[PDB]
Amino acid sequence: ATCNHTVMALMASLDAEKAQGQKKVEELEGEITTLNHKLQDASAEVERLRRENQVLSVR
Amino acid sequence: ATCNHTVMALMASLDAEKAQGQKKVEELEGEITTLNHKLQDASAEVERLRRENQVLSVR
Ligand SMILES: [Cl-]
Ligand code: NA
Repeated sequence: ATCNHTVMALMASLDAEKAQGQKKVEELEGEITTLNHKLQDASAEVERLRRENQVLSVR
Repeated sequence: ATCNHTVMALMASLDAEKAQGQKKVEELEGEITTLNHKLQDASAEVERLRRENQVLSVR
């Protein structure tokens, strides 16, 4: 009986541990996706600001 | 005996998950911390290009 009970609880533990983990991984990928967009925007604003700095140096 | 076999497997499993889990979060936290210094810098390259622009605008 003690063994049976322990199997039950571990199985529930392993599920819970997987759920909790996949939840956090996703939300970290979230952050990562968002940062990727932001880096992408500020890299174009640099590309732009830069290009127009050049047309500016011309006249 | 089957139950013992199974409890061992489950206990070793639970440990593996937590470990794989800890490891994937670390790697993600490292990509984040990385993508915050890429954004940190591009986001300054702008505010100087923004200044260089302004002195250049009034010739
Ligand atoms: Cl398993
Ligand atoms: Na499983």
